[PDB]
Amino acid sequence: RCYFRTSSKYGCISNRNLYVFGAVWKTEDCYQCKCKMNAMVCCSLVSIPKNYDRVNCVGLFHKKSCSIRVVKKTDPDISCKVYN
Repeated sequence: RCYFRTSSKYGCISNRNLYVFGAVWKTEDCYQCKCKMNAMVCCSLVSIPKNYDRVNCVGLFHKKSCSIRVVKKTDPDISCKVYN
């Protein structure tokens, strides 16, 4: 999901920081933001796995990839089938 905040004349001001128009960056909470002429747009990078066997599988969150990988509880090296 995405969030918006109107941009300034010189760029996107986000808490004491100024981002130039065209800047793209990832936040500490796994959002990707872009400073556009109209506003700053930040969208969540973490997709929530929708349909899987939550009895024998568990989602593993990886901070660097901003992802949830569904793996077997008995063997986290084996990924589980996830339906869209």
